[PDB]
Amino acid sequence: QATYTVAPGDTLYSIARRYGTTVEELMRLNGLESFLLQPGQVLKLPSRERTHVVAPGDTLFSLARRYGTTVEALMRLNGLSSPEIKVGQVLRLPEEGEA
Ligand SMILES: CC(=O)N[C@@H]1[C@@H](O)[C@H](O[C@@H]2O[C@H](CO)[C@@H](O[C@@H]3O[C@H](CO)[C@@H](O[C@@H]4O[C@H](CO)[C@@H](O[C@@H]5O[C@H](CO)[C@@H](O[C@@H]6O[C@H](CO)[C@@H](O)[C@H](O)[C@H]6NC(C)=O)[C@H](O)[C@H]5NC(C)=O)[C@H](O)[C@H]4NC(C)=O)[C@H](O)[C@H]3NC(C)=O)[C@H](O)[C@H]2NC(C)=O)[C@@H](CO)O[C@@H]1O
Ligand SMILES: CC(=O)N[C@@H]1[C@@H](O)[C@H](O[C@@H]2O[C@H](CO)[C@@H](O[C@@H]3O[C@H](CO)[C@@H](O[C@@H]4O[C@H](CO)[C@@H](O[C@@H]5O[C@H](CO)[C@@H](O[C@@H]6O[C@H](CO)[C@@H](O)[C@H](O)[C@H]6NC(C)=O)[C@H](O)[C@H]5NC(C)=O)[C@H](O)[C@H]4NC(C)=O)[C@H](O)[C@H]3NC(C)=O)[C@H](O)[C@H]2NC(C)=O)[C@@H](CO)O[C@H]1O
Repeated sequence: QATYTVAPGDTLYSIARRYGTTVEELMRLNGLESFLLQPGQVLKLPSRERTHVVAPGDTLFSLARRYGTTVEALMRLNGLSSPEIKVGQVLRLPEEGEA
């Protein structure tokens, strides 16, 4: 069970984007009803997601932001020959140490 300790200025959103998860998942996992956090608060983190099925409207930029990584990592991991992507494509996502 990975955790993250809240620092001044952190929000559920900024933490979610850094770790490649969502506000709703952080709240579900930690039983939160409020966006109010205090420095020192320990938050349980979800496991890294392993794959994403590409949907209409997705782009490598947007998926890099969603999963806390980079276009470059997503391209390398999936052997992509250009920065464009296809509906239905299954993209492998980075592990914690390589995002
Ligand atoms: C490089 C580039 O340009 N990239 C862009 C992408 O960035 C862009 O994606 C969009 O990006 C937007 C900007 O990041 C984003 O908008 C933001 O959305 C989030 C989520 O809805 C908003 O988050 C809320 O922010 C408020 C403050 O504005 C937070 O309130 C603060 O909460 C803290 C923590 O609890 C609290 O601090 C505590 O305060 C008490 C005293 O009251 C103190 O005792 C405690 O010690 C203290 N705690 C700590 C830990 O410090 C603080 O008081 C309040 N503040 C106030 C004033 O009350 C909310 O908690 C927070 N919500 C959540 C759920 O986290 C944020 O405000 C939005 N910013 C803006 C500018 O709108 C977009 O959502 C995002 N969109 C997408 C689709 O991703 C994309 C797309 O355009 O384009 C490029 O890629
Ligand atoms: C038709 C159409 O599609 N139009 C498009 C249009 O929507 C697009 O414009 C964009 O719209 C979106 C969605 O509206 C905008 O995104 C929103 O942005 C705002 C501002 O950043 C966010 O507002 C914050 O919302 C949070 C909740 O999510 C608020 O937090 C809550 O605050 C209340 C009030 O204090 C708290 O209630 C109090 O709670 C205490 C207990 O703590 C209780 O004792 C009190 O009684 C209680 N008080 C009351 C009065 O009830 C409450 O607890 C707290 N919630 C939590 C969980 O802690 C926060 O205060 C809001 N911030 C501000 C500031 O007001 C909003 O979340 C966000 N929504 C989304 C979905 O992101 C977006 O900004 C906007 N963009 C632009 C450019 O305009 C446009 C363009 O995209 O396109 C059109 O087509």
